[PDB]
Amino acid sequence: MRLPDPYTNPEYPGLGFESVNLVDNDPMIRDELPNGKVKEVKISAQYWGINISYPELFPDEYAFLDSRLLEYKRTGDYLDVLLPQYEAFRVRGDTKSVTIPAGQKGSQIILNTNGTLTGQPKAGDLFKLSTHPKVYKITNFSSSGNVWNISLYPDLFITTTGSEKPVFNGILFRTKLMNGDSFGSTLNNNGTYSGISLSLRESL
Amino acid sequence: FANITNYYTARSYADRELKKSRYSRTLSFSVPYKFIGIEPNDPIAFTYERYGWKDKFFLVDEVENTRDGKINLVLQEYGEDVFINSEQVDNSGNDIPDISNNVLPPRDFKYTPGELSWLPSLTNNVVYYSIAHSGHVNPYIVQQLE
Repeated sequence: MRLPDPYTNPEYPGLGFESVNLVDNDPMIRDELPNGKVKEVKISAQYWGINISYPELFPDEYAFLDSRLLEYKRTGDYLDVLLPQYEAFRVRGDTKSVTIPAGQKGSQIILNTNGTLTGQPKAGDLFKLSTHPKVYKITNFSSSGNVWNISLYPDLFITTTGSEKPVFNGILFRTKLMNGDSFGSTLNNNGTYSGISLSLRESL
Repeated sequence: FANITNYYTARSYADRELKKSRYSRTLSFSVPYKFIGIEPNDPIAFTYERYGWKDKFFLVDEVENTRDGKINLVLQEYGEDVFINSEQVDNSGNDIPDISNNVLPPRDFKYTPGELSWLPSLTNNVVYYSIAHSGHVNPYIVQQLE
């Protein structure tokens, strides 16, 4: 649905985020032995939690935001959020000709690019597989001219079918409101709707 | 013992279970996932240093496999003395057959030239003896009046 951003529509300023918080929510069981060791096991999943806070909103901007959020609620579609700090627009080119091997799995994607991708990404840029909603952050990189190995922090929630393709640009966090239960906005004396903050969690 | 019919093996089993009762110690602790596979009657040797416990034979009494990975063990203390077993005494002359469920016949009998020789049965539940001849269809009746 693409939650409104200044890139999406700049005629309503102040709908830009004033504080973006990627909560690296990683549910995980840890035990602390007397031996000194720390034993820890990964189960469940890992949802990127986005904590958006908004400034005071004039009636027009808040009316538009209610329109979009009610469109989100009455429909079953997921919120899409673009984080500008990661919109580095490296890599560049097209992603149709790149191929991923048959079944990759295990937090490392080794994709080979023939001539269609021109540019080495930096460790820490978000990476997404075309078919599966969730977005991964890169932790290391290594290239051999055409074949470059990419290491991902989330452990590849989807397996590889053989037609998967990277995105590298314009990714959107598929998210759902976690504040939908009690979503209110006080309209002050001044006439500006205040205290409207959004808590978002991925819905891969 | 509902299932054991040997005097001697039940004797040894009673001795073993008595000594097992004599030991009677329980530990209860948790172990990490390294020790997966522990089974509720497996031998382990627990070696807490302060107690003075160097290798001490315990058989586990509980295992609680957990989704997280930790195992919640419970121990029972069985030294080698319970399994080493002991010696038993001969018990063969002290048999008690069930002789006391049938009436006994005349003690002696011979024919002296009538057939009188039958000594009264040791069973005092006796009323009338019966004599059956080869050709006489109607058997005789001799009655224990005294």
